[PDB]
Formats: sequence, C-alpha cells, structure tokens
Amino acid sequence: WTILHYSPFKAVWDWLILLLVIYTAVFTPYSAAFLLKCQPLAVVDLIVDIMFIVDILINFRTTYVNEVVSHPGRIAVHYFKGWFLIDMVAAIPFDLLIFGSEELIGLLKTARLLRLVRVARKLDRYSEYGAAVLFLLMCTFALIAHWLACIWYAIGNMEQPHMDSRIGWLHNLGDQIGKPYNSSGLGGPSIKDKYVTALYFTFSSLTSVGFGNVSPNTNSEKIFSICVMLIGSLMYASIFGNVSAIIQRLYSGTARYHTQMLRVREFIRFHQIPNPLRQRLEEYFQHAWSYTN
Amino acid sequence: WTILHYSPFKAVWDWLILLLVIYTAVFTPYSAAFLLKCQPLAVVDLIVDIMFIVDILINFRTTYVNEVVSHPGRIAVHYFKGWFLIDMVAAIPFDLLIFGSEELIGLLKTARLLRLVRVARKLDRYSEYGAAVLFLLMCTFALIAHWLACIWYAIGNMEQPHMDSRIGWLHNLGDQIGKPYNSSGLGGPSIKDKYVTALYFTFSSLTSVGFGNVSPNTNSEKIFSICVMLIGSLMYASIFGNVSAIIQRLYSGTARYHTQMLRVREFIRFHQIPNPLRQRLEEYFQHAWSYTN
Amino acid sequence: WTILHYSPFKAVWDWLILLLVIYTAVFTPYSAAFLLKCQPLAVVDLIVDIMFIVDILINFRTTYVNEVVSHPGRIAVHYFKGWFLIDMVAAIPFDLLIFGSEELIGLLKTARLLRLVRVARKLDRYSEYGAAVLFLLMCTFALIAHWLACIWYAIGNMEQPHMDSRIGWLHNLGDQIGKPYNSSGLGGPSIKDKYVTALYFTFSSLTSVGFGNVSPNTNSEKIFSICVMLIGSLMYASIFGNVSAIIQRLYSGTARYHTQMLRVREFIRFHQIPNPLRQRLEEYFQHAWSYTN
Amino acid sequence: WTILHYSPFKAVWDWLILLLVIYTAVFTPYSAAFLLKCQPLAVVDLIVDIMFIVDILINFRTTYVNEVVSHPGRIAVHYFKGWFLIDMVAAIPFDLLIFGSEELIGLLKTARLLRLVRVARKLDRYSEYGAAVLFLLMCTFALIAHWLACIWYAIGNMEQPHMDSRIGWLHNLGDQIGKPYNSSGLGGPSIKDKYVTALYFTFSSLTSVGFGNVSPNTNSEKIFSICVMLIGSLMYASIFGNVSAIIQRLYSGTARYHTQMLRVREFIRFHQIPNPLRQRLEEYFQHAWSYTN
Repeated sequence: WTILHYSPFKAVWDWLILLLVIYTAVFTPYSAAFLLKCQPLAVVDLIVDIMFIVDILINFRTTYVNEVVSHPGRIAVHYFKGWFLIDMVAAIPFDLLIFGSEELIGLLKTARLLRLVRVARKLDRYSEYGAAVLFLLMCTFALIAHWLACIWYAIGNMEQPHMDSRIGWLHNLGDQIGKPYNSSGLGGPSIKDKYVTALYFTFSSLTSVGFGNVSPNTNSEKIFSICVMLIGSLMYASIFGNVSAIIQRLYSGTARYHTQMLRVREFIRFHQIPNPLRQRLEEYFQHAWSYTN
Repeated sequence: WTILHYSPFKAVWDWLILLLVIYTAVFTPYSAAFLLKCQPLAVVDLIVDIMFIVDILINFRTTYVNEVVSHPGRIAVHYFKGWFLIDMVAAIPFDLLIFGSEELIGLLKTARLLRLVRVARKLDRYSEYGAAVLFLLMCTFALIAHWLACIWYAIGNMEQPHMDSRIGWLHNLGDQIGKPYNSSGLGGPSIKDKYVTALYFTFSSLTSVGFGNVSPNTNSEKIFSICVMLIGSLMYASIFGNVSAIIQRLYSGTARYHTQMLRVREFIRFHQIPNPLRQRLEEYFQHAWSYTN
Repeated sequence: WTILHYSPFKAVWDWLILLLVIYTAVFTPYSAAFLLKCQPLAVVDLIVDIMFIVDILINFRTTYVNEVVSHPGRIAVHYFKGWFLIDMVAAIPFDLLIFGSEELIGLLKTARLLRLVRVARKLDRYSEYGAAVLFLLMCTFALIAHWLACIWYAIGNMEQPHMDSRIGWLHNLGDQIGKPYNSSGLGGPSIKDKYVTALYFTFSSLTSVGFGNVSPNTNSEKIFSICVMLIGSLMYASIFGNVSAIIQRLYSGTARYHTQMLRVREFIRFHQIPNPLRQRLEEYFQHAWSYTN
Repeated sequence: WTILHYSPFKAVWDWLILLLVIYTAVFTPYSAAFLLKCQPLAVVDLIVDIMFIVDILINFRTTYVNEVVSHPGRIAVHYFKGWFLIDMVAAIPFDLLIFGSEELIGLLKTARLLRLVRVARKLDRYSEYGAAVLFLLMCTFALIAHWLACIWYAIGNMEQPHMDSRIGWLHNLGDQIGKPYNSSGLGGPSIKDKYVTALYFTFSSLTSVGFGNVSPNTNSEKIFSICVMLIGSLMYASIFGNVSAIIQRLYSGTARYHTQMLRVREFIRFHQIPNPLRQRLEEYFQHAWSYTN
C-alpha cells in the first residue's frame, strides 16, 4: 500500500513531527552544553528517535508531485535521490553504536539537529496559516535565544579549566547569588542557576535590554556579544518585521474596512448629505462590507 | 420603557463605563499586590461597584441588532444567553458576602478584572475615532506596565518570608535609597518607594532601557524578566506598530497632498512650464485639493 | 508700503527667524535651569529680542490670503484678531521692565518659548522641502533631549537644598568624576560636567541605551524617567517614523526604478528573450526612465 | 588597445576593487589608531597600493557612455576632468615619499580612505543585486562600528598623557580584566583587550544594548556617546530600514503569492464552491502562479 501526501493522516503526522523537531531543538543543545561529564529524558529521546525512524518508512511509502506519482519504485528512488541521506544521518544512533570518550559521544548526538531540515522541507504545509506562522516565528525567536544560551554557557564554562583567574561570567554569578566558587573549585551555582542566567542574558542581548548584572568580561565573551548583537539586529529586521507584518495581515480586514469607511464618511461630509439619505448610505456600506468582506 | 443603543445617553454611558473600567484596571491590581495584610478608595470602590450593577440593569433595558429588537423579553433572553454570566461574576460583592482568611478575601476581588470584557465587547464604539484608539493604545501600554509592576512586587515580596537571604530586588532597593531592611525584618522602603521602583522597572524592561540599578537577581526574577522581554517584543510589534500606523493615518491627508504635489512639481519641471501657466497649474492644484481633500 | 508674503525678502526672513527660534529654544531653557542664583549672550539675547520685535512690524506690513489682501487696515486688523497677542507676550521685555526676586525674574524669561509658535504657524513654508523637514525632525529630537536635560538638572539640583542625604544623581556624579561634594556643600562638579552629564542621560533614555553609570535613584528621578520612557516611545513612533519615511521618499526614484527594472528583467527571463532584442529592451527602459523619471 | 566597461574582465575587476576598498576601510583606521608610536600587513599594504595604482591605468584605458566613447584621448580627458584628482590623492605614497615626525607620517596614510569614493562612483554595478546590497549594508554597519572603535580608542588613549587621574575607560578596563595600569604608567591591557573592548562598546552603543561594564565617564567620552547615539538612531532609520525593505523585496514573490491565494480562498469561501470545482480553481491558481510568477 501507499499514503496520499494530502490525506488527514499525513497532514496530522507532519504537524506531529513539527512538535518532535521542536523537542529535538530544545533538549539536544541543552544536553550537549549543560549535562556532559532509564531516566525520563533518556527513554523519551529513545521514543522520539524511533518516531524519526518511522518517518523514514513513511517517506518511502508516500506519494509526491512530479501530477501525482504512486508507484513504490518511483517513490523510493525519488527519496534516495532527494533527502534520504540527511534523514539517515539524523537517525543513525551513534550513542548506541559506539563503545570513544564520553565527552565526544555526548557531543556527537548534536547530529540530531539535522531534524530541523524536516521543518525547512515542509514549509508549504506550515506557512499557509497566519496563526501557525506567527507561532513558528516566536519559536524561532525562543529557540535562537536558547541555542545562544547553550553556546554562552559553553564559553563561560570552558574558561574555568582554561582558567581566567576569576574574570568570566560564572565567577560573577557565584558571587551575585551567594553561591561562590571556592578556591579548590568546589561550590558554585546549580544547573538551574546557570541555565536561567544564560537564557536571561541571551534574551537581554537579543531584545537589547542589556540589564548589566550579567555582562561580558573576557575577550571570548565580548566577541560572543558582538556576534549576538549582529544576530539580534538582522533578526529584529526579519522575525519582528514578519510578526508585525502577519499582525497587520490578520488586521487587514479591519484596515480595509476603516479605509473604505473613512472615504464614505469624508464623502458624506464633503457633500453634506441629509440624515435619512446619510443613514441609508452608511447602513448600506456596513451591509455590503459584512456580506462580501 | 427601553433605551436605543445609538441614543446620546447610551453613547455617553458607554464612554463613562470605559473610565470606570480604567479605574478598575488600576486600583484592583494595586490593592491586591500592595495593600494586603470609610476610606476614600473604599467608598469610591462601592460607588463604582454600584455603577457596574446599574450597567447590568441598562443591559436588560437596551435594544440590539438581530434589524433592531425592542421587546423586553427578546432583549432579556439575549443578554442571559450572551454576556450576563460574565457581568454577574464581575458584580457579585464577594468582600461583603464572606465572613475565610483576609488575604484570600482581598485577593478574590481580582474577579473585578472581568470588567475589562465590557471594553472588549464595545470596541465597535471606541475604535471608530483616531484620537480615541491612540488614547486606548497608550492606556493599554500603561496598564500592562502597571499590572507587571504588581506581579514584580508580588514576586519580590514573597521571596522575603520564603527568605532568599538578602538576594532579591527589595533588599537592593533598601540599600540603594538609604532605608535598609534591618536583620529583625524592621525598616525597609515605603509603599511609594516600592511601587514607584516596581513601575520604573517594568517600563525600563518593556521599553528596553534596562537602567541597571534595578536588575533581576533570583531565578524567579530572571524568569519574570524573560517573560517581560517576550511580552515587550510582541507588544512593540503590535501597540507601537498600531500607534505609528494611526499617526500615519492622521497624517494621510498630508502624505497624499505631498505625493500629488511632488508629481505636479516634477511634471512642471519635466515640461519646463513658463511662469504664468506654472502659477495657474500649482494654484489650481491647491484649490482642487483644499476643496475635495 | 507693504511686503508680498512670497517675495524673496519674506522667504529669507522666515528662514532667518527659524534660526533665531532655534537659538531661543536652546539658550532660554539653558539659562533658566543652569545659570540662576555686557556678556556676549546678554547682548546676543538683546539683538535677538530686537529682531523678534522687528518681526511684529513686518507682520503688520505683509500681505495675506483671504485671494491676496494688501490694504494696511485689513492687514493690521487680521494680525490683531490672529496671532498678535502671542507675539506680544513673546516680546514684552519682563527682565528690563521689573525692579521682584532675581530667581523669578530669570525664570519669567521662559515666556520667550512662545516664539516656537512662529515655527508652528509657518510650517507650510518649511515642510515643503525634503532635506528641510529631515533637518527639522533632527532638531526637534535634539531640542527635546536638551529641554529634558534642563528639567533633569532642575530635579537633581532642587533635591540638594531639599536635602536627600547623598541619594540623587548629582552626588553620584561628584563621586564618579573625582569632584565630590564636601559635607559643607562646597566643591562638586562644574556647569560643563553637570550639563554634559544631564544631556548624556536624556539621549541615553530617549534612544534607550540606558548606560547605567547615570541612573535615577530618588522617587522624583524615577517618576521623571517613567515620563521620558513614555515620551521616547511615542517620539520613536513619530520622529524616527517620519525620518525613515522621508529617507524612503528621497529614495522613491530608486525604489520605483528597481521595481520597474525587476518587472522588465523577470519578463525578459520568463520569455527567454534573445540577446539583440534583450539589449534593445533593457537599454530602452533605461532611456525612458532617465528621460521621464 | 581599450577595455569595454561591461566586459567580463571589467565586471570582475570592479568586484575585486570592492574587496580591496573593504581591506583599506579596515586596516587603515586600525593602523592609525592602535599602532602609532617586511611584516605581512606592510607587504599586503604595498601590494594593495600597487593594485589601486593599476586601477588608475585601467581607468585611463576603459570606455564610457557620453552612446559609448572609445578614443583614448576622449577617455583620458574625461578621467582628468572627472575623478583622477581624488584617485591620485588616494595613491600618492606619502609614507615612502617623506623623510617629518613618525606620528604625522603614520596618520597621513588616512588619505587612503578616499578609496571609499571608488565604491560610491560604481554603485550602479553593485546595487543591482539584492544579496549584494544586503551584504553592502551589513559591511557599512560593521565598518561604521569599527571606525567609531578607532575614534573611541583615540579619545580614551589621549586622555592618559593629557592625564585624567584614573577617570577614563582604559583605567576601568585595566581594573576589570585584572591587568591594571601601574602608577609608573607600566602594565595595562594588550592591543587585543583594548580593540575588542572598543569594538564591543561601539556595537553596544549603535545597537543600543548599553551593557554598562564599559560606560563613558569623562566629558569627551560623554560627548562622543551623544554623537554615537545621534549616528546610531539615523543609521537604524536608514541601514536597518533598507535591510528590512530588501528582505521584504526578496520575500515579495511569497507576499504576492499569499495575497492572491488569500483572495482566491476567501472567494471560494464566500461562494461556498463545491469540492471538484474548488480543487480545479485552487490547482489552476498554483499552476498559473508557478508558471508566470
């Protein structure tokens, strides 16, 4: 058998895989930055890896447009000559394959971020609806702020064994919250204190609030903030440009309505129309508009 | 008898109830955050509650459009099947009904914020005029900045008995203004010092100035600032998008005028028109424009 | 005799009076804030007051449009029934009239700020040219930042005799630049240090940089910053809205050119036009455009 | 012989000279600010000066439009009466000519910044392509942020021998990174620490983050920040205005597509079209669009 790409199943499956890609975009960068050295997130990662493998089987058994193509040989060769390479690299279980340092093995799971390409392929499904693209834009904003928080903690953490002698942002965090790093390397803030501070700093830099209790102090932290300021400015010209445009697109019925109403009102003023005829004109405009949009 | 919904009375009553909803939106969040443990604001709340009850009686005795409907039975059943439930929940005097802790009784008056729905219903009256919608947008800005100041003080205050050991924003405020909290819990800033600082911080976060004498230090304060940065960015794409668009709408006569004037001027340049004919052309344009707009 | 309102004299005089209004808008707020307790600015103020009196005589002897009116009686009665009241209040020499405290006498010269109305009247002359309105918008920005610097110093200075006990912004300035206020009230920063810091703070608040070495600390300073954040946000929706629109208006020839060029290029692509005919099409487009704009 | 100005050689040479102008715009301001008192950048400057001299020879031997002109006498006299003066001032090797203080000799090489005029002349080549003008706009942003970093270090450095007594930004930098200036003038930060901090401050001021670990403290630093706030605001109204407009221009196919699709969808809703005819309408729209754009 074979699946039609416009069926109610394949429509729901493509919206379900968007939510599993959003899960991968959150918990893969987090695990690679904060957790290096079954549990619920270890079995949920296994379930989600199994669903991204089931999606390869669905991609071998779904129709496509050349007019629709429905023969399994003409489907399978199209997927092989298309995206199958990226989909298999995003699905090889390197962590279960390898037996070689656990730092590299935990970092190598960042290959799962190729699952973001499954959202870039399918944008013709997701972008069609105004409330869906406005959701995607705010999740692109929150995911970029999260990925930058993982890089900012990777920088701030690597400068402790490559020791800066109390200069970088983690030593300042320890002193500010009353959880100082001891001279032996003991103590210091928790993973919640470090993550919530790293995410607070990257929203503060991207939205340009710059609150000044977290501030970049070593050269790698200053060079990172120059990059976040070049990202955040292009990203405000693009994301919040598009969000304000989509808000105006949803508002376009109201914008057209008031523009034609103001023309009718200014016409009624300019000709000084008597009340019985004025009411007939402005009531007819409201009927004609509320009928045809 | 019965009231016509377009009458000069019902027009003025709907603008008066907007001002009583703006009073509820200010003094209910303030009393629930800053004042928990007749006076003028106790009797003014009683007068305003009585007017929001009188408005339920007016809503039972006003006509509506199906063509207008004027029979009191067809009015009353329409209000019951419509908004009467929300209007009665917004008008039950819980504080006068109950006899059971005074913290809960003072918090339960936040049900009065359902009166904001009386403004959302009637937007077809209020949004029709450019100076009125520009006022509403600046009051939505100032009321969101005020509601966030009440949440920010609720957070900063709750972390003192759930004691942070001198980390949160109220201990920093006490040290900055020369009114420190003593080790016994005595002293500290006044309600004016705490409110004006909380409102200053939420305008500073929403407008993105981030002045850095008030800055979020505990995890609940940092998680609150991440929310205020996600609000403030969507809200600049929406409120100050609409305010700049309404300013351009009020300016649209001037924008059209200069666009048609520049076309006439560039035409007069391109054909190199002699002075007597040039004056006749550019004076006729000013007459035709100042006549028809 | 009588002056034609479109003459080369009256055109140059109205541009000269704009520069004397910009001088009044700078040096009147500055003198009222920073200098209270001949010199070049004392004689230049006398020369400029004499020119704003000569302008009243020109306003009695210039034609106006009802068709032009040229009889001196029909001119003089029109100026009396129009703006003469504001022009005389802006020209009464109160400082030379009075003989009663010198604080009030120096403050009373702020009546000269009614000369800003001479710019608001004549906007039909000034707003006609794109480079002139873009200059006016940047001078409205710099003059609002300057007037707010004069209010910010008036607040910060009045809280020293109404003594805050070392809390307000002037005590912090003295400590930061190494010019502390002594306990006797001696020492402290110069008028250059206080003015340049006050103007730096109001550009930092209006443009929303918020650098955090000057920050508002008393309640009057925090309430002032809430006002500067409500001004600066409406003012970015209006001034830098209009500056970006005027930049796009000056760019409109280039925007039209590339829009029609891209249509011609996409047409040439879609029909796959052969090179000799393609060159004839795209050269003809450049000739037709460079001829007619 | 003579070169056609539209030839594949002259097209590639004008794109190569853009990259050598971007090199001059980086390393000339840097050398004049940071390095005053063969190496790779000394021989690369010699190679690049030789290529800007070869470009004068190409400018004497290239055709131009009056219809094209191809006689070497009518070319050479046009270049002499045009830009040859600026091109020779940008190419006189003052550093190799002179033998008189090395401070002045190193500063005098800033005449090479006249090579930026070779980009301003040729904008009809570079501005034609959307990805090229979006690159130019981000390089104008990064080059203005770099030139301001060179001025900011020139100010901060000149106030050390014109000694401020520990007030300016370089003394604060030395104390913040754990590399203090000693009382003898010994020690202090490296050229990497000073450059990366100066560039971090000017991106922080232009993008308006204002992080508050670097902040202007002397009057020349405050007057510089008032200028960077007047630049950064005009520059956001212009550069990020144009970048957001070019992003919308690249998006214009998608914006047109969804606007016509939404009209077709709302028409199909309003007439309640049966499924077989609906599919024929919305498939025909996709064919017609994907054919003609």
